[PDB]
Amino acid sequence: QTLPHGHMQTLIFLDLEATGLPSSRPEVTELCLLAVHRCALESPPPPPTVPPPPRVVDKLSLCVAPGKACSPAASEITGLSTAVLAAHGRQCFDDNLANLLLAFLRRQPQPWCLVAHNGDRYDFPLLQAELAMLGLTSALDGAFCVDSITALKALERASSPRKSYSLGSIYTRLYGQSPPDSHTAEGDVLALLSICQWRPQALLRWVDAHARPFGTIRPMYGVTA
Amino acid sequence: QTLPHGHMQTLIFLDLEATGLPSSRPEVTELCLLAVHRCALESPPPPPTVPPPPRVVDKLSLCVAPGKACSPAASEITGLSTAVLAAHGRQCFDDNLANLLLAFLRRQPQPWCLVAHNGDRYDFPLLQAELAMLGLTSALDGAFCVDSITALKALERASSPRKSYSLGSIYTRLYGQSPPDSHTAEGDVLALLSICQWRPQALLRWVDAHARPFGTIRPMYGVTA
Repeated sequence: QTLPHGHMQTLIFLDLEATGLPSSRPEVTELCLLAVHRCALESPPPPPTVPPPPRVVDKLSLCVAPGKACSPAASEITGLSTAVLAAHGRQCFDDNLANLLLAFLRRQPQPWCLVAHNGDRYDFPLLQAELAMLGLTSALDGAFCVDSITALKALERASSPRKSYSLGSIYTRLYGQSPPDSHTAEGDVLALLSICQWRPQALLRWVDAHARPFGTIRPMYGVTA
Repeated sequence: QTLPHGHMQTLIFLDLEATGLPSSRPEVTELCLLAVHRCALESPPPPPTVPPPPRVVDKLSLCVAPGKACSPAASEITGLSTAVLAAHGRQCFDDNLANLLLAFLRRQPQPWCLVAHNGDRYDFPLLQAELAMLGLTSALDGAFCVDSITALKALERASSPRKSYSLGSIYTRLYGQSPPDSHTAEGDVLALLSICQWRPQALLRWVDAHARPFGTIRPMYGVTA
């Protein structure tokens, strides 16, 4: 099927930062969602330069207090530590946060498609795990999702030694400069948006064909329901 | 009283963009909230350069479909028009949006203080008016608010022909460069944050003394309750 779930109407670019690797039972420290209606990517289009983001976007960036320490590597990479987060009064991943995320999604036309780089192995199962610990094991079931590593592999294969498909590797290969020297969830989402604007119509075709119901993502840890 | 309502814990920088001037019964087209815990401004500190934003911030930026046309001047300034907003599937100012705003505020330690440039004459009464049309005439009553025009007038008077206190005028006077060439609610909030970081401890003293309960803001139009 070219449209198993119809055309995705809104792409919600997502990044989660957390306390450590999956084997550590990590907890979210920061999240960013950037919602872009598909029409911002419905465009007919020398080495390219970074495109500007669409004018009409919705953005949500939040810091979150985990119930455990960040690993030294995580704090090095993200600039967040549990003491830093506590000094700023950050709250845990709770029911109010889940309601905020859903209310943000409800501002967007459906179908919704979350887009995250390495989402299938990290961001999506982690988000499912945090919701599972709250017993909100179906809260995001209305959403679809795709992993942009898989997408960009497909787009680059159709477009043309093995390449890396890390976010930074793709961005620098496409645009000849490194993504803005930022270490935030928002920075990662903005860089992902830029890579998704490289071949935007081809991206939308791939997304429509591969969109996966979020309820089929198994949680990284915690209960399934 | 130096602390009529205690120390404000979180400053939520706010900008609203809308369809026209107050005399036109305007409706919101875009909003941005940027929440910064006060500790990011509790710092002892040649011509200065623009300071970087704090690492730990929460951000929400949303576009909104008004129930009427934008004025030509408004669309010129903001890049938004009702057709553009409709093409991106934007939703009106509704109950879900009000709930989203409140859930965002509930991520922040209280007391909350909204900070908006010209807020007393524009952003605060307009936000009250939109909530009033939904019958949510006390939804934000827990918040306090201050107008940064009044604040910066006070700070510059203590620090040193008449000056303009428009956002751009203050920013260029303090930092010797114009605020990033952006025409978005988020851009205005980021520029306001930068000006509030000029004399941050003095700003916090002024804010604590002048914080005003949001429920005392009369709506620009609509019912009072």
